[PDB]
Amino acid sequence: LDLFLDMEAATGQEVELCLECIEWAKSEKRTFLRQALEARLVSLYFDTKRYQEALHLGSQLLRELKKMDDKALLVEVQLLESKTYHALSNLPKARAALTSARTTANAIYCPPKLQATLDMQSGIIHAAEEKDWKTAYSYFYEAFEGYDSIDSPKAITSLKYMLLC
Amino acid sequence: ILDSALLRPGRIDRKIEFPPPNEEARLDILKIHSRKMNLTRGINLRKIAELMPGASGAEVKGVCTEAGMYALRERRVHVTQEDFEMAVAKVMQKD
Amino acid sequence: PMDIQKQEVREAVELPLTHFELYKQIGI
Amino acid sequence: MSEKKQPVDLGLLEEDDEFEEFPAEDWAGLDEDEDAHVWEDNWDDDNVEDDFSNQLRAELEKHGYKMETS
Amino acid sequence: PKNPDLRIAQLRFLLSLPEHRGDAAVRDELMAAVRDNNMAPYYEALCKSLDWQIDVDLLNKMKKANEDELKRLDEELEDAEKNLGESEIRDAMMAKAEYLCRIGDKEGALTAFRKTYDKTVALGHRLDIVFYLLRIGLFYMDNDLITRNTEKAKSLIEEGGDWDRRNRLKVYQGLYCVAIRDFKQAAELFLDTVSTFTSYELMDYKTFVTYTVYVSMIALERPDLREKVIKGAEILEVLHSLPAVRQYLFSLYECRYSVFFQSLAVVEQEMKKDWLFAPHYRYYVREMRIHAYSQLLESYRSLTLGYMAEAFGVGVEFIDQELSRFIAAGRLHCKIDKVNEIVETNRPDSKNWQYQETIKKGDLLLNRVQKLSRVINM
Repeated sequence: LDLFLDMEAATGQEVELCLECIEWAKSEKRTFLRQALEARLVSLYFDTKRYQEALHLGSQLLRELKKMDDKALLVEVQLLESKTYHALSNLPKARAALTSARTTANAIYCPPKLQATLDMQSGIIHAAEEKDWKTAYSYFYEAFEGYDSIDSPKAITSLKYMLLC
Repeated sequence: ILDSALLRPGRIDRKIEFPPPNEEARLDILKIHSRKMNLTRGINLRKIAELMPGASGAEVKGVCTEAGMYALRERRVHVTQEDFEMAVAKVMQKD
Repeated sequence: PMDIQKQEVREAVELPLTHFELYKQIGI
Repeated sequence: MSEKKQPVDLGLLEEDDEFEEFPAEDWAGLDEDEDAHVWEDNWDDDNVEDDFSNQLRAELEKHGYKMETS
Repeated sequence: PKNPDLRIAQLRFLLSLPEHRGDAAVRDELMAAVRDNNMAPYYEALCKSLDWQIDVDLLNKMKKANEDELKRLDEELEDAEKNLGESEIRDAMMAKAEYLCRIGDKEGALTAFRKTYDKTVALGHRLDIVFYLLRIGLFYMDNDLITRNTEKAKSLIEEGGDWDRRNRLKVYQGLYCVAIRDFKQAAELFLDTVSTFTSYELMDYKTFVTYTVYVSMIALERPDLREKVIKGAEILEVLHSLPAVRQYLFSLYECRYSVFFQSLAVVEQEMKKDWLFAPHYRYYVREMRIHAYSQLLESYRSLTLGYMAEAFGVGVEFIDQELSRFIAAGRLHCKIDKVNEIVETNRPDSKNWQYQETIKKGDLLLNRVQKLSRVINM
């Protein structure tokens, strides 16, 4: 799915094919499979800038993820929830979902792909109101330490964010 | 009450027995102790009142007052019958 | 001029503290 | 004295006898949209309303055609 | 009532006056007439409807189903009576009053909501009955009947503001405050939009935002918008639904009349053909025009006709009579002169006029203490 979506070709049938994968996963009674398929499909709507069914379907995903196990999976949908509330320019709910992702991922050692994105988005949330540039500069500094030597675009945009803030 | 009954041999005293609240005595006290807080329109007071046995009417107050904290924790507008069932498991566990 | 008193004091103490008028809107 | 109000009230009875509940209902057709509304603003809204009742009532739909012609 | 028959029967205004849009309103009105016992409403509004060929077909079935469900609610009311209970009789008489609100008859619903209004064990259910009179008072567009039960039910709450009860009452305050032209006190009502939700009973959330964007967009100045809505994230969330509102907010706040006047025709046509928002269409237009002219004319002392004509995108012959009518009629600034064919104002409204704002209360207070002299000896 990731190697099929990273090609960026024929994006019209990609969402319908993902809906057929969710339908098949529900036909074979695989909860985690369709939860991951919706966790990536909400990112597809995030790239498509369709914030209605991404926030609605993402909320319906939160209703079945907050009760179940695997709290580490909630960090992706609450992080992307802060990304779509920041895309809709909503500071209080992005801070609430951010804090929920912090108190949820505080005990679980997250990989640097997701751990550094929390501080990377946190620096943009704090830098949106222009409260204090020192703390946000610390969030972008730790984010640059997390994205170091793992991805060239993420590193050049990490130093771009450092020079920005 | 045994010593008092030895000092009060029913000469001048109104003897009204105080029994544990019955089923209807749980529906009406459930309504008096349910109007004070939120309540959904799709709840059946019959079964949820029949599922609150034990000591006395303060157990229903344990379900309500010990259910509003789960309404706060769950962050919902109203309280559902499943939350009241959870409070039933809580106060019944405490019993 | 633990976790029982940390959870109990937690939810019973700090949760009402960090929000206003909850005493009014929790069924006092 | 307050006794001179009687013939004036008789004139009001003649004005009320001219039309029997005709201006109350006919004017009530607009009063039902004017009831409970501040009558101080109804002098300006009725001033410009009656002023534009003859011609160029809205005139906002015509500006789109008046942009290229003027 | 709270059923969709309130909105379907509420489209009768655009069904009545214009003959172009009177096709879809009678389409979903006739199609929805078999729902919520719509017999009596469209039978009363039958003069604004089609002929009697197909009209008399369903009346025989609706008039007997009305009596069937009515006598079933009467038999259920008699079964609930003569028995120990309070909420059962409230639900029987209240359900009968809800069906009488479905048929659209406020006589038996008036005495019914009067009986169950007298059987209110608590004040919360009493306010619920009040709201049950407000949901039909919106269709009946009454003035005092909906303010009496809210004036009496307003005081002595003592149970705190609920999530949807007090918020719903605030929504009603937005309704009757949109009906009236009161704006400076209605600008505080929609501040609780964080807790608002899709209410199919009276007005959808997108219709509540679409209705409050007029009182907020016109009834507020630039500091009021920057403090309330521009700082708030609510309009930042709901601007993505329709791209027009973002244009009418960023173009008005940006002072770009060339696109605001080209796109203002949508506000003109959309402003009318509404249930409660149509008869006030004359005030929003003039008030918004004088508000924009005071906005641009505030920071500008002198103004040539070239930059003004190019800025507004209209001929000078129209702004001539515009400002000519807004000197005396509008009363926005000092006298205007055309000795050089240039809009040139002075506005000495701060130094001496700031002290002269109290001379009106000095003269009215002078006549009031003359009245105080009239109270002497009698």
